[PDB]
Amino acid sequence: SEKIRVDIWSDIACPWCYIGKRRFESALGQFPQRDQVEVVWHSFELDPSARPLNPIAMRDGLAMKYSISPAQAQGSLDHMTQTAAQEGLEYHFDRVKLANTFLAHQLIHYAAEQGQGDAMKERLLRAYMSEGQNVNDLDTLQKLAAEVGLDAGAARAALEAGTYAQAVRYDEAQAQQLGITGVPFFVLGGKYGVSGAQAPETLLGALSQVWAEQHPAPLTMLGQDAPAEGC
Repeated sequence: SEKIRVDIWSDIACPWCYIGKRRFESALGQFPQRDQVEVVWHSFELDPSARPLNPIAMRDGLAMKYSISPAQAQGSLDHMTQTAAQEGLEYHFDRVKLANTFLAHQLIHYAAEQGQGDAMKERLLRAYMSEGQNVNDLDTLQKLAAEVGLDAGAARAALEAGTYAQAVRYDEAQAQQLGITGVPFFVLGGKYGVSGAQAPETLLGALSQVWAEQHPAPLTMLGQDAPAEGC
């Protein structure tokens, strides 16, 4: 259709996803046919059974998850912080609120129907990673929606009603069916997979490949046209 679809699975709570988003955006900016690219965000939860708000420090949450020392958990946080800084991202992990992200993914689904999925995903990533906001908190979500330019009242109502809950679950089931067990995860043209926060060069190469495959060089035609059948 001369369009390239890029489906990206991601969690708001995953620091590699925000890094991955920037790296993809860098690829996209270098891609000549970038206007033909359609980006769709899909919901993914690192921990769908996470309590509404877990009060512990992100470092301790990480140390528990990966069974490591606090010093090593910190080293890991520091690595992600340094890496993010290279993408123009200023993380503040010391302020992170370890919230269940189900309602936040629902908001992105709401936003997407208004054509603002990416701006909503972006806002929520910054709120979580940099601004110490609780993305499980309805007032907070309502505020973030407003800042994205959405109908704040209607967004809140959609959230309170659970309108997009089942769509989020379907996104997550679709990831499982695809063998997607980690994020960020990129799907291009519904055909190619790219796992993790890959370099811009890798993602640019993927876009180019798919574009090239969907635009073979014209054939040189030989002879007359003989009996054939079309649609």
